Amino acid sequence: EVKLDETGGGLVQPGRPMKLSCVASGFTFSDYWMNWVRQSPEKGLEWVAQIRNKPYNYETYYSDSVKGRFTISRDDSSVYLQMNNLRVEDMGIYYCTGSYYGMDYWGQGTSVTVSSAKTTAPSVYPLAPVCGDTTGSSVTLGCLVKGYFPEPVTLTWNSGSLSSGVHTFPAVLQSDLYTLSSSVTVTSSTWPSQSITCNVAHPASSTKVDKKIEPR
Amino acid sequence: DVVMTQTPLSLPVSLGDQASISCRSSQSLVHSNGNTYLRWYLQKPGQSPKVLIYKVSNRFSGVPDRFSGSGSGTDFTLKISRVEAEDLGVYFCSQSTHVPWTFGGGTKLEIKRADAAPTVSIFPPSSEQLTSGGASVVCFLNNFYPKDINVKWKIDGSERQNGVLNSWTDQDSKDSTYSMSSTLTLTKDEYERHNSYTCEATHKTSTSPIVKSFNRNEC
Ligand SMILES: O=C(O)c1ccccc1-c1c2ccc(=O)cc-2oc2cc(O)ccc12
Repeated sequence: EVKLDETGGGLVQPGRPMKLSCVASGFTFSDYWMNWVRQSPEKGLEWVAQIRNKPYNYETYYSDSVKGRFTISRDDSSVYLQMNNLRVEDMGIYYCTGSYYGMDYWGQGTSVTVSSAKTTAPSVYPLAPVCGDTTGSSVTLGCLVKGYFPEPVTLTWNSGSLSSGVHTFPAVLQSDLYTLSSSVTVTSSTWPSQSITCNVAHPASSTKVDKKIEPR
Repeated sequence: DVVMTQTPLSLPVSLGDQASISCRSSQSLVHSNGNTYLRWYLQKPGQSPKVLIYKVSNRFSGVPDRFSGSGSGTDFTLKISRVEAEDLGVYFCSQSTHVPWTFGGGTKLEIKRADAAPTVSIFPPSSEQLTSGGASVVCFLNNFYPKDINVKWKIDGSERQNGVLNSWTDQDSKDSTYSMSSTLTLTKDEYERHNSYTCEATHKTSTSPIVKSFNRNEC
């Protein structure tokens, strides 16, 4: 019944700071060491900072990389991390951990996005099979969602009726803006005999686009 | 900075199989106090790491008995006796004997299946995009196994680095295959100065590259 629930994440323009709050809710906060760990876009788990207790004279430890910019603190209940001078390299998921006699409890995590970019609507393009040539039994169609910001787009195929044979690739940050793509594999019976439409939403810029895949 | 090296990085298994993962420390994990602070974590997708094992061989409350940890000094082993679906993820070892606390790179547990070559599709820029002064050439490499694959962009037979965006799916639930997206972005000017555009994929499934190409003039 140990509970950690961090808060305080979002976008941050580099050079600028942010303050992360974790309220440890189901133990003797005083007896535990508190920590800040982050996970980078890849396979990179990173220990950031540590705040000990009374017995250990509330010592504080920090990873090389945040030393002089972040401050862990406790409210004997809660722990805070003041992130100052935010660079891009500090972008990742941030988790709060409660440590005690070898064991460790982790919260949910909070995402911290560091980017200069502002809200930008995506450009959606239809990807039809090759410059009027060779394709079609079973044809593969695609949809390209280029340069949007921030974080969340939704892509559907035929308003979500067509679910099988579709692949949706995770968005990747191409120098300050995201790009997403999706493929759908149908049969030559189906296309272009039928209608194949890519449906895209970018709530943050209020966009809702519907793009039909037409033989190129 | 104690180095936690984790082996292997990927471990294909079948459900019901036994799996073992190793971890090595650079320095001894033995604390003056006598404790060995080595932990094992499992991270299922979309969730945070949960500890399975702490202080080498203590299984946390509520963790199935199919998980066990062993080792001493700088050699540690994690053991799953009967792999179940809910066991698939990424396993990390971590030491907390020395500051800073440190972690190993991860070991992914994934389903084993027969090798399958990628189905490659190439897509010239859409009219809508050229109209904007950009030209994105896309290549999908779908349903292949194992995951390891290399993709090369060639323009008029010369290799192109710069402007390539790659994206990968996660092991498919249905068939256990991986998919990948490679997009090369050029200016419309560039796209109009060259003719031959090729996507070449190197995969264990074949000795020679898998090539997919188009000629702009023939568009
Ligand atoms: O292991 C302890 O004696 C201990 C007890 C309560 C709180 C913290 C620790 C603790 C450590 C105490 C002293 C020390 O020198 C090293 C400690 O390392 C720890 C590592 C943990 O993962 C988790 C906890 C510790």
